[PDB]
Amino acid sequence: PDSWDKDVYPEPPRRTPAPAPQTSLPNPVTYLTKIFDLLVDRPVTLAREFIEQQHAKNRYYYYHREFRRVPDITECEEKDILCMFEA
Amino acid sequence: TMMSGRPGRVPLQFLPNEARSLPPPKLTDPRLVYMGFLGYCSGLIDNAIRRRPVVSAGLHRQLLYVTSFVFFGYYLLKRQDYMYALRDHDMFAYVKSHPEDFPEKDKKTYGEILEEFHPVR
Ligand SMILES: CCCCCCCCCCCCCCCCCC(=O)OC[C@H](COP(=O)([O-])OCC(O)COP(=O)([O-])OC[C@@H](COC(=O)CCCCCCCCCCCCCCCCC)OC(=O)CCCCCCCCCCCCCCCCC)OC(=O)CCCCCCCCCCCCCCCCC
Ligand SMILES: CCCCCCCCCCCCCCCCC[C@@H](O)O[C@H](CO[C@H](O)CCCCCCCCCCCCCCC)COP(=O)(O)OCC[N+](C)(C)C
Repeated sequence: PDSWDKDVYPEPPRRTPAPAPQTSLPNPVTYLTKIFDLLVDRPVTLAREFIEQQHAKNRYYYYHREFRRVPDITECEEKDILCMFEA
Repeated sequence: TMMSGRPGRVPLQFLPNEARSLPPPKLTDPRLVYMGFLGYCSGLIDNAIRRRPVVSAGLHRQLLYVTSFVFFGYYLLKRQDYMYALRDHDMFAYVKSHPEDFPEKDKKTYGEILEEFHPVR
């Protein structure tokens, strides 16, 4: 997921070199990646799809509490307990 | 002695007529409940000293203990509230009568007030 602000959390663009083999031997890393995709990634993707389908059945929201601005200790008079508490 | 000798004080008077302008204590006052608790404890101690079943013997005398303690506590609370009200009244009267002795001071904000900072290190 990418549920965060890219400007707040910057990340330079990702440059991945293309695979250019120079030998006839097979790639064990590639074969193991295929095996991992077949055995792990697909089942976890199916499970996540089911879970997210269940979540969308009942969708509810929560909010970010906004706090008003109040006068600060510079404007507070001396021995004024309420203003001092707010500040 | 501070309160004794106050003008208009009738000697040997538990509650003067001016004390009736104050709210009487509520019968559910926590102080009255504590007085009743003291009475109940006194009844239990009486049973224990006289070698009777503490929690089941002498119910009538335990009730009398509680009632007497509640009665005296109610009157004591009335007198205490009257005395504190009288003290506050006299204090406010004197503050009104002596403004040069109790003057208002300028209120400076903390932006104007300079106070020394002591680092903690
Ligand atoms: C609501 C909660 C209120 C909590 C209040 C807490 C404070 C209470 C203070 C007043 C206590 C008066 C006790 C009178 C003497 C009783 C002695 C006795 O035998 O008792 C057994 C007696 C029944 O047994 P028994 O067969 O008749 O007597 C056997 C004989 O004594 C024959 O037995 P024995 O002679 O073989 O026994 C030998 C014993 C004989 O010696 C004693 O038994 C003496 C015990 C101490 C009595 C003097 C205490 C004076 C005040 C101390 C205050 C300290 C600070 C307390 C702070 C409290 C804060 C809440 O001597 C020794 O073991 C020698 C070593 C002594 C070591 C040090 C002991 C003293 C420690 C000092 C502090 C104790 C504080 C708690 C005391 C609790 C006593 C029940 O049970 C009670 O007395 C139970 C009382 C409590 C429950 C009553 C029923 C209530 C039902 C409804 C509940 C509703 C709740 C809501 C509404 C509430 C409305 C009020
Ligand atoms: C635990 C220790 C306290 C023991 C409490 C019992 C002591 C005996 C209480 C007897 C009460 C009798 C009241 C009946 C009417 C009496 C009227 C007159 O005699 O006294 C009045 C009221 O005065 C009494 O002294 C007040 C009685 C208060 C009794 C309880 C005192 C509690 C003290 C704090 C202890 C904590 C409370 C414990 C629960 C009680 C007016 O007095 P007044 O002539 O005009 O003022 C000048 C006299 N001076 C010089 C002594 C001041």
